[PDB]
Amino acid sequence: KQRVFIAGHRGMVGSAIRRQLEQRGDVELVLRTRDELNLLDSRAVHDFFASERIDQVYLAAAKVGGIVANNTYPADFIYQNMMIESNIIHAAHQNDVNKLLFLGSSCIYPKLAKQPMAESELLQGTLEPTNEPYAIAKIAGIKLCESYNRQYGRDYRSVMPTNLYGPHDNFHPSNSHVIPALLRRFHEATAQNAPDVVVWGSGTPMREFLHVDDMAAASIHVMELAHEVWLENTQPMLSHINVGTGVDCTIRELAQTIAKVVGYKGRVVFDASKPDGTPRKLLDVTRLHQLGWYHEISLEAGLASTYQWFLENQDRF
Amino acid sequence: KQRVFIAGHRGMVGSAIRRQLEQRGDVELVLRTRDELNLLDSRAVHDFFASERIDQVYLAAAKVGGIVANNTYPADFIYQNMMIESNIIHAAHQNDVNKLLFLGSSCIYPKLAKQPMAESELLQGTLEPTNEPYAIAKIAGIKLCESYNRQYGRDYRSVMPTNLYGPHDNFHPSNSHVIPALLRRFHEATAQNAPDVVVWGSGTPMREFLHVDDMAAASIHVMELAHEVWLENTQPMLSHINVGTGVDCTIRELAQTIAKVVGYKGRVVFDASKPDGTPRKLLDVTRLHQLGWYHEISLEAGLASTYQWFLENQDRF
Repeated sequence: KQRVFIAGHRGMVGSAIRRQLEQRGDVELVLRTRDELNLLDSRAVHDFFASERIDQVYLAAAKVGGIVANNTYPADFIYQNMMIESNIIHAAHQNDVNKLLFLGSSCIYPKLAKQPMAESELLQGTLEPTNEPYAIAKIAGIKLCESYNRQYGRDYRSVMPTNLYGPHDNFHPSNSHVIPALLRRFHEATAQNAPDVVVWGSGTPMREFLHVDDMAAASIHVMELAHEVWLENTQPMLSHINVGTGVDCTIRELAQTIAKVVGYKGRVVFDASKPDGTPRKLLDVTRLHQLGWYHEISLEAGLASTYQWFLENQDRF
Repeated sequence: KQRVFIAGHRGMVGSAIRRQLEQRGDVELVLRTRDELNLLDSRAVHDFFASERIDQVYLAAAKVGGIVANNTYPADFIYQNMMIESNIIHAAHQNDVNKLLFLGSSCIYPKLAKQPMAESELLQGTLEPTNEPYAIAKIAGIKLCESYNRQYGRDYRSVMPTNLYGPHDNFHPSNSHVIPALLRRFHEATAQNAPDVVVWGSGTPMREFLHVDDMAAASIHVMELAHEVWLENTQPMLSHINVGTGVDCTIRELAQTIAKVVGYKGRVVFDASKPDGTPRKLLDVTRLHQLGWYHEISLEAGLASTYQWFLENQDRF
């Protein structure tokens, strides 16, 4: 019986992975809360790996946030993510944990990358200023994995998800991510019977979204693949795997779909006097598809279930 | 009286900085050996900064090595450099040390960068595979500095040196750096009266070299510049300063000059059946020159004094 440690099991991705592994008896979960185990503490992390008998590690713990948070606390974002990555990855190796899955982010890609973005786009150009500190920490996480694989013959894999959404997301008013921000605004506009909802921009830019449960499924899939199969579809120094739908849709289509899901009858208005971001941004998921994994949750379906979750948990935001 | 901590004062660059600061009484040096203070230990480093009263920090400690070492121990190179950087930079901030100088490397630049390489070439393309792990750690070091400067209003500066040489370099046979490797080979070839010395390649590629004492001088200069002057010549997210001569010379000229300095009378032969590296590689030192610093040690002069040092210390290699 495989003993699995999911670091950061209370976060959005961590909890999604936990939900799916809990639904099988060939796995026994070892979980620690931030209060029980301080991930920034090297000694604490090493002590934990020495005391427990871990077979696999899902490194889902991270200091994440929106546009405001990343620009307001840059030092906390780079430092904490670097320490969490280093502590877990090194302690794991020191205690013979051969399997590990590192969950990265989509922010690691160059601001002006070629679309769709293949894995080889990594480090090909300058990063988005807003995400620079966080992105550098994530890239260092991937390179730590590759370096331990090369030097010690470890099996430390990594996956880079596109924009995620789903239950346990940050629905607070402070969150800048488009899906939870719009679900919240359309909900209140519907409740207050507001004539319209104005969204900044033209609505033309294209984005890719993946439900967190599909993310968890792909993660576990990649983690459980045969080592020879994984090696065959990656390179030692270009080992990460993009996880997404490969399907893009305009912000206009997204907003309009959220309005429908929530039952909003007012008007959705795009203020084109405000600037748009990059025109298009999506991942090339060829590598993932060749590994035999395809997403199941469609946008409309994922937004409907996510909204349902928000309804039963709104007294938390 | 300024209390200065030079991390890694026994290394090549650390010791060069120490030699120059020791020659002035307006500075009091706080030094710890690797045995006295384990830089990889967070608690130890924080305890040190809490107990001592540091005003400035020269972060010259690093896990460095040649071509063989970087490809053989990639995990040790990325992990150790990341921990040393994170520990010192964070402990410094936690204990109110407002001034810090981070010594990077030239390896951080893209393999196919535009020549000469300006600071803005950082993160513009893929890294040299051999140096990838070490380079990622160094870049993370620069971004930590920038992030603490942005978030906490710190004054954490950084300098990226070109190829260095001088006393306390690694003259062991295992070292791949061209200057110490060639000084050693020409010395023995001269002693053994060998008819010739064969060097791989055509001798046409161009490289830049800086004596470690000039490096130390530039470092202290940049560290001591007025904050307003430094801010005026850098950007918050592009804050590093290239340190070098801006002068390049062929490997052929370098080899030929070393032969002369050592008194070798045989023939220097370049085997063109072996591949060369990139044709040219040197730093754009415009930013440094505008800050009013210019190197003093010329190549011939620097090699002669470095050889002299090697002679008086050969019973160590």
